[PDB]
Amino acid sequence: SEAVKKWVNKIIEENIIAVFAKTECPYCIKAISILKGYNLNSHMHVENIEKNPDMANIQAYLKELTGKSSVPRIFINKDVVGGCDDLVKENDEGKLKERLQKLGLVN
Repeated sequence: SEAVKKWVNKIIEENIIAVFAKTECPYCIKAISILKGYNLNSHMHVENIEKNPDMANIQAYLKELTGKSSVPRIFINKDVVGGCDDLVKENDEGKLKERLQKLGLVN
């Protein structure tokens, strides 16, 4: 489905912070909360891929793009961050704040 790919791509391109998630997902919630802690809301979009008829195609494409089909899947300016553990590593090690500084999202 070129349509599935185009829809996912549009989500990743039109939003600097893009998070694919699902219903009742503790690590989705944690990742999203961490990102909102940097006051990124205005440039963040969260898509619930579970409430979607094409979840399997979406997940397969996210795997093609990032290496894993699990949620959360996190992109920042089209760059793959990965999952919540990846985000936590970047945050703890200073990489996340660096990313956001380069994009003018934090001072």
